[PDB]
Amino acid sequence: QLIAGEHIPIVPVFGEWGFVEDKEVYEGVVRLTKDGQRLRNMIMSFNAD
Amino acid sequence: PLAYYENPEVPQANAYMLEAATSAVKEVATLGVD
Amino acid sequence: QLIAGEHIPIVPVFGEWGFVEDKEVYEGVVRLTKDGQRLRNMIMSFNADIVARTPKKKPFFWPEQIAGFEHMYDGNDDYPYYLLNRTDENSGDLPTQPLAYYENPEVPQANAYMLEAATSAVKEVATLGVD
Amino acid sequence: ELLYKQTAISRAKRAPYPSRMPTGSGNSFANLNEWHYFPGEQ
Amino acid sequence: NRLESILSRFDADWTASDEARREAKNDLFFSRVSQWDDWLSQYTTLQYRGQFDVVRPVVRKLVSEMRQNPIDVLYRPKDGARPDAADVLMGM
Repeated sequence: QLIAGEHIPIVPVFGEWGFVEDKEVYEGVVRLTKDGQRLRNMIMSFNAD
Repeated sequence: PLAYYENPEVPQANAYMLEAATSAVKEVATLGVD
Repeated sequence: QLIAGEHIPIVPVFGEWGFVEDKEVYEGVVRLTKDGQRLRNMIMSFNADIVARTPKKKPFFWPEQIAGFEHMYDGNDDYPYYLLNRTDENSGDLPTQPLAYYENPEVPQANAYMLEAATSAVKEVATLGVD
Repeated sequence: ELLYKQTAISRAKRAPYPSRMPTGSGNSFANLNEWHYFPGEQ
Repeated sequence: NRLESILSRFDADWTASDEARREAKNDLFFSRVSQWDDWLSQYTTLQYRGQFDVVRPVVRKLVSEMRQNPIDVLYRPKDGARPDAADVLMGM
């Protein structure tokens, strides 16, 4: 079907950017704050026990 | 005389690692200055 | 094929610069911050392992110091005191009131000192000048 | 003592990881296989 | 003949700059993907391996700082030329 436009309508936004070797990688805010958060949760659970 | 049971105590490793993990989360969850 | 230009189109940018003996060397910001970062990760992993797999603190009992009364020490909190039997059939009165406890998990001084030194080293060299 | 020493050495084994123990982002394979937490003592 | 010469030049250029390329690739992989460069000799056993990054905020701050100061090319007329000499080229 013939779309009226001239470009693909979808407009993307990206976290930071990145191509490491040949594959794209994007990040946000939560990627690096997961291990510490999980450790904090585990320690709090153990202390409650 | 007689002896009593020891109180429940949170060990040093648990507290130290909780503080370290909290600091690590505070330190990396930034996008720049200010 | 004849490119219409007069120079090679590719335009390079470089980190700082360098020719040491006969080979070019370039560096950014992450080259000097890898050793301390890896040491920090290793120390944190070791401390997490120490927290996870270390046995907790619980008392040391003989199997016959608590011959009965075994539903008292589970933690139900329904009795006003803890009981221990005294007499023995062959030996006279050896079982006693006191007892020994297991020691709490602790983070060694070397681990903490090394973690602090590695963090300081990473935060000290990851700079590009003043301000 | 010599009869029991070999069995004592052979039976001194360490327990597996607890169930609620995360696997860090360094494994990079079990983390990508949705295998975030250790199984447990089972 | 031509292909052999081209490949000889390319081989010399590739070999002359191996260490720098390897270290730059290692830096890129360390900064972007992960910080545990133990792909070789792994999978022998499974153990906790945390990632508590402290260097990423520095890179973020630096890239934000250099993103705030754009830089472009400004063509100016030569001293002996007319005042308006680089203004069609600047428009282009």
